[PDB]
Amino acid sequence: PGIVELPTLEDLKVQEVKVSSSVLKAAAHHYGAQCDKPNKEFMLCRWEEKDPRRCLEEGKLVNQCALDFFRQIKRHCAEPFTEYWTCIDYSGLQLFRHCRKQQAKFDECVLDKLGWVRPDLGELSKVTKVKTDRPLPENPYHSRARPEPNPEAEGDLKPAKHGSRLFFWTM
Amino acid sequence: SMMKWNRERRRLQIEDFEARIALMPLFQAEKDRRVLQMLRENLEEEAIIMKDVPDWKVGESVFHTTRWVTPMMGELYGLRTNEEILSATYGFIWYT
Amino acid sequence: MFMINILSLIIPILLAVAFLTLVERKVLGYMQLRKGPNVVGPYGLLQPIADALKLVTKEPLRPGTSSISMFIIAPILGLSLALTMWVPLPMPYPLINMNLGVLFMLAMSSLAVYSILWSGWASNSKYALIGALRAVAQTISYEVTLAIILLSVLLMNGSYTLSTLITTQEHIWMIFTSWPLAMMWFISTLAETNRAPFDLTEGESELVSGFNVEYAAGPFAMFFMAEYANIIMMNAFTAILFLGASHDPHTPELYTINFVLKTLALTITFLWIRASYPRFRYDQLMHLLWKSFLPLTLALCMWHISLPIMTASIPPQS
Amino acid sequence: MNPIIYTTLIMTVMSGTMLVMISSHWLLIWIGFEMNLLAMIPVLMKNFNPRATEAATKYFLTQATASMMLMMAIIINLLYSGQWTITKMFNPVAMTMMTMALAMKLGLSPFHFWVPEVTQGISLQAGLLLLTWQKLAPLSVLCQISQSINPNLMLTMAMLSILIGGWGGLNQTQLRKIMAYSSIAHMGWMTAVLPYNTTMTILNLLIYITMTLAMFMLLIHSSATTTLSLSHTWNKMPVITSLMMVTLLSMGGLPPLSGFMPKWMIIQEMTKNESIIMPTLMAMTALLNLYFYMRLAYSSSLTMFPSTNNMKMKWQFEHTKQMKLLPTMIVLSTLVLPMTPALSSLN
Amino acid sequence: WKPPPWNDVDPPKDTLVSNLTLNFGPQHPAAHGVLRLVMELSGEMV
Amino acid sequence: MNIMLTLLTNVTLASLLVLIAFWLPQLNAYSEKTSPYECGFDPMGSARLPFSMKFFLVAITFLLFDLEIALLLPLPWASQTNNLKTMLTMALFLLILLAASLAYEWTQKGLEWAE
Amino acid sequence: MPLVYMNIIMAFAIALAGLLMYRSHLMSSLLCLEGMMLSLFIMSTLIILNTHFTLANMMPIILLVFAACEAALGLSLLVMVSNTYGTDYVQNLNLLQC
Amino acid sequence: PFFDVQKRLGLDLDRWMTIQSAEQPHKIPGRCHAFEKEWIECAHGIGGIRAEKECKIEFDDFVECLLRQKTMKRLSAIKRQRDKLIKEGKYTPPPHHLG
Amino acid sequence: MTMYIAFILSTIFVIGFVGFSSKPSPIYGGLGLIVSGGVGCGIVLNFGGSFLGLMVFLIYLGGMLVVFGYTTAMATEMYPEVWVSNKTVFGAFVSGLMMEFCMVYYALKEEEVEIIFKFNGLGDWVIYDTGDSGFFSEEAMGIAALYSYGTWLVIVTGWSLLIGVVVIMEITRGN
Amino acid sequence: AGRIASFLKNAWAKEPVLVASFAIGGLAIILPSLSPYTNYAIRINRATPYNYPVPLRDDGNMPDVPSHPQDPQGPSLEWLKNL
Ligand SMILES: COC1=C(OC)C(=O)C(C/C=C(\C)CC/C=C(\C)CC/C=C(/C)CC/C=C(/C)CC/C=C(\C)CC/C=C(\C)CC/C=C(\C)CC/C=C(\C)CC/C=C(\C)CCC=C(C)C)=C(C)C1=O
Repeated sequence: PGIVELPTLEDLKVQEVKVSSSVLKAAAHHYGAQCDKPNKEFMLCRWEEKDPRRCLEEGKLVNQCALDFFRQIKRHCAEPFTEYWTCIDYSGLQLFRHCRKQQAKFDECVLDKLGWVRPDLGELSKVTKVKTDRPLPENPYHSRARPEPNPEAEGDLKPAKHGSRLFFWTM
Repeated sequence: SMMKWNRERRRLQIEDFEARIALMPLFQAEKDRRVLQMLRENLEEEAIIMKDVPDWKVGESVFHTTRWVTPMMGELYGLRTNEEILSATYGFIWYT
Repeated sequence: MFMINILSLIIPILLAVAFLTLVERKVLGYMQLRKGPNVVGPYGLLQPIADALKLVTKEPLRPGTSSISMFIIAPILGLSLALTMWVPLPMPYPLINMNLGVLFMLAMSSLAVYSILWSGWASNSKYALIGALRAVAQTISYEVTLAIILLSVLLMNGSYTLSTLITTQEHIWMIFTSWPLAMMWFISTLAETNRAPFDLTEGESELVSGFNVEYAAGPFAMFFMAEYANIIMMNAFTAILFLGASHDPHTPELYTINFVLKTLALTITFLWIRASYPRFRYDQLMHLLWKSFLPLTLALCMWHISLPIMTASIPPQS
Repeated sequence: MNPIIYTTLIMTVMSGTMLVMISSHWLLIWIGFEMNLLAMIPVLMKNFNPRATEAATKYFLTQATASMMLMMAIIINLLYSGQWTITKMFNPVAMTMMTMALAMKLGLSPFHFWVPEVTQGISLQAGLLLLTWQKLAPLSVLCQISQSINPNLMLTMAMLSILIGGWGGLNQTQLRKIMAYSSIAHMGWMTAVLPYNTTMTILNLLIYITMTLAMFMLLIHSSATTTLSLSHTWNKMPVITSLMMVTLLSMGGLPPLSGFMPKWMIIQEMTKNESIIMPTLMAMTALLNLYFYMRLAYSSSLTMFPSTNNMKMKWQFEHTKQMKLLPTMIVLSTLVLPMTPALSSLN
Repeated sequence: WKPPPWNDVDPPKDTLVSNLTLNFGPQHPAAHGVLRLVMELSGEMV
Repeated sequence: MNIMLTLLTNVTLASLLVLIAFWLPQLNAYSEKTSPYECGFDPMGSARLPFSMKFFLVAITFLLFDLEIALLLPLPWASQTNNLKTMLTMALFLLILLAASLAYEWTQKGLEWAE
Repeated sequence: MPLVYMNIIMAFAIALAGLLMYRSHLMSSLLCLEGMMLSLFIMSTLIILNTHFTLANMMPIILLVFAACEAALGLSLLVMVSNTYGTDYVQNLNLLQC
Repeated sequence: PFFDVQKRLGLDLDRWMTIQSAEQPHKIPGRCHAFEKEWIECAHGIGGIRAEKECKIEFDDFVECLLRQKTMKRLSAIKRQRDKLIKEGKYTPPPHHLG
Repeated sequence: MTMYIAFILSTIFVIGFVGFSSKPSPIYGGLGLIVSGGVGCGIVLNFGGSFLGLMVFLIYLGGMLVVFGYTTAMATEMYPEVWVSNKTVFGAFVSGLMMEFCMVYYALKEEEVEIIFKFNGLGDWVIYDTGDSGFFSEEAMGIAALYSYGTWLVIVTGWSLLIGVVVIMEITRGN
Repeated sequence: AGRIASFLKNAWAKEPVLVASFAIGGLAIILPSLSPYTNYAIRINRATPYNYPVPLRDDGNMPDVPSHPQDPQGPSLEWLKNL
């Protein structure tokens, strides 16, 4: 009952960021604060449009901004970061609780070499606002025309004509 | 002692979850590309696999709606390898 | 590298029960001023092997009134259930990291009683049916307290995952916060495994048999090795749940050494009480649980639902 | 059974039925049936006679099977619709499974060989509670789902009930047995009009409730269970059996007694739906119901029967029990025809 | 087909108590070794 | 995979031990070695006739009580809610009726074992 | 509607058939009664898990709560019929034929 | 409901589980949340008689999403035709669907 | 071979279902139910229902234990029946095995079965859905909401079970 | 007092378990309302971010909603650190 407009494979050929889960888990808080703007815009497109096929470009901006975050970390604090994510990776559950000392090296490194401050607790969980210039999708669900309401019940009530009108019951 | 330690664990879990929220945009961003890539690969192969059929117009949306329906996992990995199927459907359940 | 792991569990387990029978008599004897086996090998270090080898070479025989099929499968049920139950135990890192490990052990441990009466019913003996009917209501009534005690303690866990007990009692032993529940937990473990304040399942004084009524060399060995394995675990489960230990993520050997020591100490206590108390009569052991354990069981449950809320100490779900 | 437990046991039955008539979720409706069954089985075997045990037993297997089939038919409806609300069933197999699932609770078609002897074995008190209260819940479900009902199946359910109920009653002496078949006869009458106008079966339910109530607590006062035992009541209580005539005539639908109001009003509604052959049929086969009513009427006080000399001191003593609404129930069960248009209150 | 009972109670059927009976020896270790102790029990109460 | 391999290995290990149990020790048996054991003297004929025990009432309440523990099992994940007041009231409510059922079962003979 | 749905639906049919063919045992009859409960519980679990009807995951639990409740009722009824009539074959309770 | 006490008494007893798009715990949406959301918003107050004829495609999309009856049928035809074509030897799967 | 254990597990579920539905001796019926019950727990586990799978495992095992605990109590036959024993149970048994084995043959050889409903054989792995679950299992949070979203269900279930203990004593008391 | 004290002492002698269980059962209900940390337990559970804090479109006139996670405006849970 129609077609499916799958995007061009070329559109799905953006740079694919390559870091292991522990590397991302180590960056976490610092990544969230210094890369929120493209992140929030992309997901707002995801929630509003409800269609990734309409939000690839916003996904691309996330990858580019993710690269710049990781490009800066190698240029300045490659060693302490390499020490940190290795310490996270050893744990089977990847807990920050066991690598406080390596974290202490990492955050002070980016603080005095890249001007980054670790967000406080719950700060990364706040609800943010963005100024995306795309229009709000009028019909995100592509809803069909809503049915017309049934004839409204109104008018005044008067005594039933000739009573019950059932057999020999005059009234 | 249990009261204090449990509160500390709650604070740790908040930090754990906040860490998770940070990288959700990337995982969502990449996964949609992978899903669209998998569907696109399926569509091209479906066109090649059926060209002499009576009428199998490529990629007809069964649902009447024009909005995107979250795809079946079957239609994603359907023609892929056997190992891909098992690691996808019974991957998390079987990982003990 | 998984078959090696499994066979690195099955062989040590069967060898643990193997020499538990030696540390039984050699402990039982010393507590009754005897000396225990010290003839077969030095200090009796070869007696169970002599016992085991005999119990796989002396004539086995199915009873003339037996039910062959159910008679044979019951030892299969007992042994496989005992071995499969050690699987999610979180010795540093558990062999199988079940998300609901606690519920798993409850379910299968509730299954290890189908062996005892399938053996009893198929044996077609008057002492067999008596012992079978004694045991079933014994275990299930003791199972109601088993389920609630586990739940009340695990309310501070936040989940049923066995690995999280390591994290939960990281600074403080769990028994210091749930010692009233610890006492009934130990008693129930004494009751599910049928040790001897409530060994009425065997009932040797009044029922001569009942663990293994006409069961012979092979099947008797199973029904023994299937309950002595439960002895070691039900104290390993008690050790992991109540008496935690320090676990360095880099050197798990320290935790395994500590974990083994707690199981060894607990197992000795199982042997220790076994030779210090008389036998509970059937109505008494049922009265003790339905009329004294359960009222305290529910009351301490309600305490442990409310306790995290009043103290704002709800544990993390993850 | 201690009095306090009996009350709470009854309240659970009324709550179970009430849960059925107020819930909008299919699981809760099933729960209301389950609570109704659970609280009723002890009520049947209140006196612990040998008969009551299997009487209560035959209740249990029949209704548990009905409850399980009802649960299954709910599940398929969820599978094909994803809905729990009581609106309609979107799988024809799901509906065609519930009709019998509810029928055995009602006891209409050959899913009825439980009704006679379950009434027989149990006491007269629970017999009244069985044949009147236990039918509001299954009928309430049918009224709500009345839209998506296969008319061919539902009509055949009722037609079979009228025929068997009338035919079976002709060969019964135990008063409880004749009441069960008579109740089965009224089962078809209420359910026949179900697809067309749900207001009508509510009216027939209300009239049938008064008929069965007034008839039963007259039997309680007479303290009789067989036709012969009832016969002697003319010697002791003449007014009770004389009143029993009018209720028996009303129960047979002989107008202008109130029992005609369902049979009359129902026939008018279905002829509006071009159903003519079938309405003529139950008009015909309601007569066999009338037969064993008149035979009961003949045997009670229309012809005074041989008495027993042990009745002298029986006349010396009056009933201490205090049936209430019995003077009221007879009035609604006999003369409400002039107030027939009141069915619109239900509508 | 016989008439139903007048009090709606049938006469009690044949007695169905078997009262399992065993010999508690002489092999039994706690039966002093020489007792052929036979007991009648009401199922479990002797 | 991992769970079923462990389940398989246990039953093969148990079954192999049975196989060497009934085959390695050879048999010299007769009809008197297969006779049921009754502490010596001949059995009177039993072990399958109705052996009516007394704890049937409390045996079946265990089934009822085992359903209570099923209902209150999800408590560890129930505490992770935003409306603990309702959760606490309902959680104690199930415990109260569980206690109430036991108490009423207690008072009317109940746990007492029939003679 | 894959084949697992066929297996448990066809299973429930044999539970229905098994119940409706009482041969010689009330206890075996009650077995088929609780048998029905498996397929209903299992099918219900498959439905609300496949559809991610998370709030409806309680429905299989509430089925089980009212499941054993009937099971207790059946055996309790089976207690007296076997107690006062000796056995549990469903043929000796025909005194209510008249 | 036969006697709608929930509407009159103004409280909720089971109007929280009867549909898949209600307030699920922690806002966990169901599979066919959007499909049923359109269907309910389609036929709201229109009556069952009008709903079964007007809001028909919305129900069909929703019922299909529930079971994937046609979509799985489409996949079944793809695999069967691919199987015979591969078995005969006309064409072989491309290297992306091998590893 | 590990293609999809759903059918294999459900098949043993049916064969075990066939068993006790053929009316064996009640004790052997418990075994026939238990294998179906155990493998049924396996089916739900494979579908993601980890808690519910072990849930039916624990409750039923206790449920059926008191079932055949009762059969040997007062429902035992002085000469118990078996899977072979009487030709009726033999006939009822073998009928079930040949029946189910016919449907699966009818199932796996065209994949377009149309008995009652529609049943097409394509693999139960297909109906699975792509998507994460965050840091919580969906099933566990669903049954956890019983104390927050299902306060009405708790009341009716709790009251019914409390009444369940009242009826059980009242029925079994007698005299 | 005399009636109650005699009853409690007598029950404390014959059935220590029941009077015990009724105690903790009694306390398990009435303190949770009295204790002031119950609101903290609600706040801790509410503050836990299982789902994403989905951004809301900024059309202006939303002073309280922050534009960056490090912004001062918004729900701050420094009390958890102190607690
Ligand atoms: C009342 O109270 C009572 C008690 O208490 C409450 C009691 O206690 C007791 C008990 C009484 C006493 C303690 C008194 C004294 C009595 C005794 C000590 C009795 C002693 C009894 C024994 C049984 C002796 C136990 C001693 C020993 C030493 C046991 C030693 C064990 C062994 C020899 C075996 C160990 C295990 C082995 C070798 C396993 C080997 C496994 C393998 C090689 C691998 C197997 C698996 C595979 C290959 C997997 C791969 C295969 C595949 C996949 C096959 C696939 C096939 C296909 C077809 C597909 C009583 C009576 C009692 O009245």
